Amino acid sequence: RILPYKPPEEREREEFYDLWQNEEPQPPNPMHIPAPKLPPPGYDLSYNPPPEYLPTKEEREEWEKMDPEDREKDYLPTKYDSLRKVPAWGNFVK
Amino acid sequence: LAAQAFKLLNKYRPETKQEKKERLLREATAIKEVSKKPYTVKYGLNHVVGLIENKKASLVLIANDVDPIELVVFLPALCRKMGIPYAIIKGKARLGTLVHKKTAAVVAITEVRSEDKNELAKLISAVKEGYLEKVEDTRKRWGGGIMGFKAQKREEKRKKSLETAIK
Amino acid sequence: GALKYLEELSKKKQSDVVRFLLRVRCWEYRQLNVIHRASRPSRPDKARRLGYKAKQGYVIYRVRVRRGGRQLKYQRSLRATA
Amino acid sequence: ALEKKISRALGRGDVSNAARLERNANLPEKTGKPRYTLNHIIRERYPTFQDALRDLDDCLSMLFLFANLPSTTAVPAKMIARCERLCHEFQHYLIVTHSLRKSFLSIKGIYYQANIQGEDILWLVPYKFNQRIVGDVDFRIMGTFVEFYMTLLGFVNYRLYTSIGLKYPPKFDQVKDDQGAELAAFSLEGLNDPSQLFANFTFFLSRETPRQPLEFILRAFGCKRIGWDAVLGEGAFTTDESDPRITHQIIDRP
Amino acid sequence: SQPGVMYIARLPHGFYEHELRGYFSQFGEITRLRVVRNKKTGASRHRAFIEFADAEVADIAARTMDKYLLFGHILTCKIVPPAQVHPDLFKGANRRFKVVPWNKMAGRQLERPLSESQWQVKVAKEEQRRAARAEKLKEMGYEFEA
Amino acid sequence: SKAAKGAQAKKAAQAALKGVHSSTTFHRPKTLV
Amino acid sequence: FKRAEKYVKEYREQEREKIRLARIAKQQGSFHIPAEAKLVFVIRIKGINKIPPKPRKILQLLRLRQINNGVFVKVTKATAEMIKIVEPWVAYGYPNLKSVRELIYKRGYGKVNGQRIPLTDNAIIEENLGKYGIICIEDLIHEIFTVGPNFKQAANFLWPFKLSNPNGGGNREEHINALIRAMN
RNA sequence: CACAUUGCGCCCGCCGGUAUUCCGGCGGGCAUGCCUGUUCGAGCGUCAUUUCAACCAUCAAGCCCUGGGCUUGUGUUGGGGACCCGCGGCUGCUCGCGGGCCCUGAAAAGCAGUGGCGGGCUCGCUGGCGGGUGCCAGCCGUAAAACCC
Repeated sequence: RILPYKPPEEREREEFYDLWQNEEPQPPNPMHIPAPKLPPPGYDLSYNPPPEYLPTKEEREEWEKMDPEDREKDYLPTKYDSLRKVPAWGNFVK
Repeated sequence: LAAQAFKLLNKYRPETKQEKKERLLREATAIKEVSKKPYTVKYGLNHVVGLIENKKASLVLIANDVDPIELVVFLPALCRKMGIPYAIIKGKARLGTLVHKKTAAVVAITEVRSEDKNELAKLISAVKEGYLEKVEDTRKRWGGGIMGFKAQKREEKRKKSLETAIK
Repeated sequence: GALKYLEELSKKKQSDVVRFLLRVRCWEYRQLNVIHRASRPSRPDKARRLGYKAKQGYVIYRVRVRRGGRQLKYQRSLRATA
Repeated sequence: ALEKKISRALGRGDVSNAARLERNANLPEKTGKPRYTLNHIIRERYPTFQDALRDLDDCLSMLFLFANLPSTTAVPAKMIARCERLCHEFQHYLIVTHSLRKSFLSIKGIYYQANIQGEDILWLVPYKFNQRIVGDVDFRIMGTFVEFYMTLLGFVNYRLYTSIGLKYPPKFDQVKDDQGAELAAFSLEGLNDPSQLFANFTFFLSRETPRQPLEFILRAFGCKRIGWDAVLGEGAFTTDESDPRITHQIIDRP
Repeated sequence: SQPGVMYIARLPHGFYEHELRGYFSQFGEITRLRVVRNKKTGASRHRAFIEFADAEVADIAARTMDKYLLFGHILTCKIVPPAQVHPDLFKGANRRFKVVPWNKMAGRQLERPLSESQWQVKVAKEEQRRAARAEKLKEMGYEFEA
Repeated sequence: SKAAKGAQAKKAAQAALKGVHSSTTFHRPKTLV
Repeated sequence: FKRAEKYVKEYREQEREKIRLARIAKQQGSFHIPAEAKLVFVIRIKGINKIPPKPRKILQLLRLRQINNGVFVKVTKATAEMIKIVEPWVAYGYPNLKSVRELIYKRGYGKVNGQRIPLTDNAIIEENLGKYGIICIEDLIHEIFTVGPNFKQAANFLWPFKLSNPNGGGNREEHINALIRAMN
């Protein structure tokens, strides 16, 4: 009727399925507004871009000086010589 | 002295309902397939009063906030007449958590294991000299009368009014 | 055997300990309602000899009754009206 | 109400009862799994497996970020370890089924585009560096999303692995993982362009190259002979550079 | 400015000078302190004497720690009456009691060489204490030829 | 001076014996329903 | 305020500490280990409030000032006797490749100009050591794991790792790695 | 809820109509007093909270005449007793060093003495040099060294 004794060491040593098993189509409700997808990255973002996207030194030094959340884009395109010469993005977690 | 008393009493804590069931189960499983006398902090008001009257309790700890105070009002006099060292603890909840309960009005030690008979005797010499000698001076006299500034002015206003003509 | 000590203490109602306690509790009961519930009995020796147990189903209630008379005398006691 | 009972057990000195009640509270710090069972919520949120694939974009970008992220009090170290696990089992599905299509290098990170069952999935993995968490960042909001995404990708991986035929979860090994195998620590057991681009090809990686992007991409597109130097990991081809059988070496060195 | 002398007995091991000064400096200002020791081995005899700056802070400190359990030691601190304070009570106050290896030091004055004149008179001292031992054992009933 | 030394001795007395530890209208709290 | 038992207790540990350092200095510093140099990772933990000057000076040299703080050192004759002096205050053991790779990558910081910066660029590693042959972040791992001619310059370049407090997770071999995994 | 008028609230769900919002209907619910329990709380009601724990070698190393033995691993509370000794000094009495016997709760009421090395502090002389010091939580034994840097 009851299980016998087990030592706490043996108890500590002792201690998946498909969600869509019954999968049916459902009409989408008109109230559901899906979140829009982010745009795919462009030629600007590449570490070795075509050289027509590189801003000048005057444009770059003005961009760093002028305050955040007022820029059209959160980055300036940059060219790097090698993969190891590519910094980590400072606002990746942000 | 409170912390030193609970250093000994925590060594002799009565077992909880969970680990008692484990010990019953362990001894049952061995039988299906020699123990010394248990030593434990004694609790229970009618139990401790019987132990004090029979001169078995070596040390008695009484709570100081029993809501009907009559339940413990005789215990310091009973321990003194019987010769048992006693101490009034601060908190029936702290005594209540030493045993696995909510409150406990009184807690006693009868016998301890051989390892700490010296530490029980040092605690007895600590309590009966570091607590009982100070209260020997003030336990026969009345307490209270902690009149403050406002009560002293109000008594002076009272006696000022009874100086012309007591009605 | 704490309840035998409590029985003898209630015999001496005019003593210093009991008259002090009965004074400060009379004031406390007058600050409360005429009928209210007590969590525990204020006289545990008396309640236990009258048939009280600390079980689920037993409750204790406190009550005041105005003493005196109606020169007509009521044939039941004030305990009965309580 | 359960956390009040644990606090009462701790304050009263019952360290045995607090330990037993904590076992009932299935905290993520010792379990590594989400605290609450979210199986029913994901079902009403995605009634069909296609909707699970359409929203896999934000799921994978979160779980790949938290694989490289340090351990905090909202997302404990064991919960980070299961994030790194579920990214690898999804990656082993991609190399076997050859679903990886496109890839891209950006100044932000590496973008991967994969087509599973006719739906494209684009997620971003950071450069395998130290990530700064400067400023006002709330990991309690981050941990709520990871907790949802860890349960979503687990049920997604089971459906995908059973579709090809492999069992789930795939058999993993500590002492391979502790040696640094990463992708190589997992073995896939069978039952109860991308086959031609680098099929006849043998590759070697130096210390200068990103191991995790490169090994995943090359094996997705044909390569079954990849080696690297011993600091990168274990579970490779010949570690030495002097092996005549190796033909192509990826070197980024001045 | 009346100093107060306080006598602490039943000191535990490890409660000797800097901890005794540090603890009772919280109570009040301390001007002198001496812990009694031994010559043959540097070791406390479990007593101490504390001289406070004020007699009032001496009264409070003695009353508070009068019976204090401390590592299985019921402390006893009592205020020494001002008449009973000996003038030479703090002769070694605020100075380290240096442990001196007397058995080591006296053992190697034996092993250091002496002069031939010194060796002869030690020989001379040996023969009269041997003769006295011989005389006292002749009454005992024993004699030694050599 | 003397009063300042007495307060330091009294605070050391209290610590050695008891330790270091030790709008306006009232409305009924919004408890769980 | 300070209790009288705290004063007496500190004398007992210091007397035991003065004894234990005395036997270590008197006895020969020979361990039951092969003479081949290895890599150990030593984490400072909270053992005793008061530290004698000889173990205190070693924690200056090993830069193990704060509690919950770890550094890489290599096993030599001078280092092994340095570790044995500060044995109670440290938790030390043998890393694996997974622990050394993660610890640099999750919490790795650099030593530039008296300042601590996160090594978010390989260009940072260029300007600091450069001439010692290491070129990137993985070369820093290679020098530390397989100890080479520039391990001392590589180990001093990394700031001491400020590990997190675990929630419940002598010499150890692999049991340091469970401590690293819980503390990372 | 309301002399109870086929009237009017509130919570959850459903149905029919141009309906995610509108209208009507429907279904299940919403009195008071008291008991037991659950959960959420309030109180200048009371309490606790500065961690008096464990942590030498439960065997290692070197040996010898090959299997037993040997050597090293320095680790002791304080006080007292017309008691019995050995050795150092003391002209001697005696005092130090170690023993043999006895007593005492981890007991206690000045009786402080051996020369130093380094460091700290202070005083003088021309950072340096020389003196002192009831200062060392630093070492040594009569010189000095070590530590330190």
